[PDB]
Amino acid sequence: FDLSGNVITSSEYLPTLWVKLYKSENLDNPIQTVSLGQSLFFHFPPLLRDGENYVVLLDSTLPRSQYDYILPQVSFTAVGYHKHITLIFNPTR
Amino acid sequence: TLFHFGNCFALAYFPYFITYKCSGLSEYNAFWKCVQAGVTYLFVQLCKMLFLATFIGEFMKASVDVADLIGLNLVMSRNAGKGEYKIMVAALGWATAELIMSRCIPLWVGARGIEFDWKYIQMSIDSNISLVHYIVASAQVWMITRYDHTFRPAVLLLMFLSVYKAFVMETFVHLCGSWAALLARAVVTGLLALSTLALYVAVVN
Amino acid sequence: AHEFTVYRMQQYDLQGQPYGTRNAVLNTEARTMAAEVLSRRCVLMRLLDFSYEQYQKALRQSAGAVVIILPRAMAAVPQDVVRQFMEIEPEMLAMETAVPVYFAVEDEALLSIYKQTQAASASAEVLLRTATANGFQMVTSGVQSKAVSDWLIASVEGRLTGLGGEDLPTIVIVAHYDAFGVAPWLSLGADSNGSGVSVLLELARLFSRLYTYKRTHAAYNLLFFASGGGKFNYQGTKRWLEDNLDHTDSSLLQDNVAFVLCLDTVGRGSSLHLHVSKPPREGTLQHAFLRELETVAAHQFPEVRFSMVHKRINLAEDVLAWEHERFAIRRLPAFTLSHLESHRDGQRSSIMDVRSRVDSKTLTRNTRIIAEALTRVIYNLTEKGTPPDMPVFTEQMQIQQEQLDSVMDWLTNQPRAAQLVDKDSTFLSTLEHHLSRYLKDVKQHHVKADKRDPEFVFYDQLKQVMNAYRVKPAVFDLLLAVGIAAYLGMAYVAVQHFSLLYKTV
Repeated sequence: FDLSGNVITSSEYLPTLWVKLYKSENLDNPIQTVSLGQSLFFHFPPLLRDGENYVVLLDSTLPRSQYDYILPQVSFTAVGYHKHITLIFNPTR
Repeated sequence: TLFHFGNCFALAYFPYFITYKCSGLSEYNAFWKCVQAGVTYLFVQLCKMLFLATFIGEFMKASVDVADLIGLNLVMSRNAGKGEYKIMVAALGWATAELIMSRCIPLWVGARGIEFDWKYIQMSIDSNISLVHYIVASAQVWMITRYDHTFRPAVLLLMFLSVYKAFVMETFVHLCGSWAALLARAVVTGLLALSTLALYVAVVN
Repeated sequence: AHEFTVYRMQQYDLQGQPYGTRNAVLNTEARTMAAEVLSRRCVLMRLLDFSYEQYQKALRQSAGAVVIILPRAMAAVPQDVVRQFMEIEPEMLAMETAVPVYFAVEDEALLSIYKQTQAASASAEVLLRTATANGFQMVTSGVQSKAVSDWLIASVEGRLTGLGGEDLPTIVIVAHYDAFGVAPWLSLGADSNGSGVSVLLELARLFSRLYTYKRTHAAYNLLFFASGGGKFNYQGTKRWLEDNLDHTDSSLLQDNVAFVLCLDTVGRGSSLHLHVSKPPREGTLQHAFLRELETVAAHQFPEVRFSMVHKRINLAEDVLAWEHERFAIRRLPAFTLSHLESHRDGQRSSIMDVRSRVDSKTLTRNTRIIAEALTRVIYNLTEKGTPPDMPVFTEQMQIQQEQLDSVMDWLTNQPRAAQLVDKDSTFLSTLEHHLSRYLKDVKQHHVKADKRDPEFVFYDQLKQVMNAYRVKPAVFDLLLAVGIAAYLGMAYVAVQHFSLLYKTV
């Protein structure tokens, strides 16, 4: 499947982000935890394409105690050949 | 805008100098008396700040008004002489304290620069009307003193109630323009001024 | 007192000669466009009424500074005005203006101050005018621009090994991701080479997809080069081509270098033009690729008109026209692909090149055309059958439209001027990661200033904040003084008046 996908957020929030690949059937056992680090582009290692609803919950390390944010969640049932998830992350407060 | 600072200073302090020279300062050489009144005013301000810390807006305003009235009464009892002149030695000291207070320091830090807000000239106008406000306060103090008769306690209680009029007008304006608000304060202060002079012509006996 | 951010005009120097505005300090009144002195006064013009004759008059009058209030939307502006702003830009930019020029963004208070300045500038009457003379004074912050002397212009390079052998031809494709406009902080550059490098990324992905598999591992070394220092005389390419040719002896830039493609402003538009410094020699790889390209563009996609542009190398121009010129200088086969037709067009730079100006469909189609031509030429397909009346990239290799759109959006998200994209900025980091996922031997060439006859010295203080201080002339304040003096005379009378009134009772 050769997953990909950029992330839309400010630069300073990028190191405190890890995109996930939560499988649909179980959202408590991630199968991939590619950290964004300093690049606004995750390139999850190629997966197989057969249904397999997934999640792209953007799991940031930033708590609500000092900032306000909502972590995106994207489902991309794997039947195609590529993907460019474009998560937009704009926390507040 | 230093020359604007000059104009505002000319608007504010000079009427005070005029009152100083037109009230017979040489009668007592009120510099010491004015200084004592100013020290008392500073003390009253300190007391009001402490009370506000100890103790919504009406309670703080009432405490400040009570402290100012008490200080004026103490200052008045501190000196003996002409009734108009004790009126002067109290009012002039307190008014000089008010100008010297946070209505001159912003005029220094602000103004004199590049910016131009009407706030400084408005503050000078309000300070000038504060002269007559403290005149009214001194008239009330003298009325409290100078014997007791002719429904005097009722009028004194009414005048005491009318004190803190600035806070009442400020609350009304907050609920309700800046130039309009200043004008309203001016007119209410003038109404209290006329009420106090009416009381004075009633009490001369 | 508004506190807005004003972006200055370019202040770059090249080869020692300066360019753009050369001042970054202003403290004057805000006298907008009027028949007044306009000297030693900040001049405010709006993009809706920014005439070039007016600007040249402004410059000739030696104004303190020039501030332009760009419309806030910058998209609802009529397209004709957009064309005028395109036509004004190259001529506006190519000068050594010593007066700071700042460009602002529309604001409610900015509109108000502009209106008030227009009213005061354009205009018993004299004294009344003096009395109501609320003319603001604008001052900036910071110190003058200093030549940023330790800026390393970056460059991202990646290789792609062929199938087998050490003499495989090494086609090189470059695209300068940066783009400078009349305002470095506003130079997003979407339809400029930021849109050709995007196609390169997809080609990188596609060719990574092509090279990843053994059966499609063509025997052609591929050197991709997401060059920095682009519209700036292609310095990033100059330094990179120098380091791989004269400094070292290794690297593929000597092995079997075939034609060196360069992509810029190859986006919107229904016309494709392949510009060449010299005509391709018949029979060579360049000519073979050109034949494949013409066959594809005539057979696969007839909707685009295509035609070569043969511009002879000129060593008198400030910039080396296209980007393939710097490659052809070092006896290296190269040519540039672009939807544009003339290098003289000021269609590059173009801060007006918002993201909404590069059509996604055209980008996908252009990518299809180029990639299919490259695939046919690489795999010897032409002498293998495969009529150009049917494509390669139908399914399982379709050009991801979502990926192209998202990448373009991300690119436009931030300014891409070479003086603001740090050598370690998150933009560059994200680009390097994206390129690393598809290429080999990715690194980062850097050019400092050469420290001798500076090829370029970028200056700083490009995003200054400017203050709109309210002020009135001293004559107004003198009038106010007269008013208060009259009041004071009244006060002098009032003491005796009140004494008499009290006596009367």
